Amino acid sequence: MNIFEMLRIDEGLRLKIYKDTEGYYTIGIGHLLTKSPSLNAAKSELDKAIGRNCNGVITKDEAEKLFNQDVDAAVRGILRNAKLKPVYDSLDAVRRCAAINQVFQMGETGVAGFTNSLRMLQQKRWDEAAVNLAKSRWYNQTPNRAKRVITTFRTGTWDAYK
Ligand SMILES: Oc1cccc(Cl)c1
Ligand SMILES: [Cl-]
Ligand SMILES: [Cl-]
Repeated sequence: MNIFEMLRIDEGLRLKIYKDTEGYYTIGIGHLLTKSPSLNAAKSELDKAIGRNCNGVITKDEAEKLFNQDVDAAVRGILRNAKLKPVYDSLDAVRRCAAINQVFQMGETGVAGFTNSLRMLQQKRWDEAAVNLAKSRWYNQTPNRAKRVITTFRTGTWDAYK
């Protein structure tokens, strides 16, 4: 198991513009296109991102390409954050995959409000962090996925992904 397989499991793969759990235009492997409600805005964004007139549809390779760049950006976004980096570097390899997944899902922004949980994770108080992490809009909005990530951080193993 690795980050790609793990997020591929959590985000699915769609080759046509779709709305995500929050109602926003997205495509491929969880790639957010825009928060605007204008489908035309979304198609534009898509064309800009792919480099061609897509008409709301992309290829698997196109989707995989967007994904790579997105994982990359996420990690990099972590390492660039001063509040984040130190937490991330204190963790082992599995748990680091769980940090990337949350950031990929919510942005470095969404994640900045987890301060308390971040501290517990840095302190390696797993069970405590897991409880703190559940007390959030994120777990209440996408519980099944939040569960798998939380278990991941709690255990340091890939069991929730089987
Ligand atoms: O979202 C998270 C959670 C833990 C560590 C980092 Cl770096 C990010
Ligand atoms: Cl792009
Ligand atoms: Cl879910």
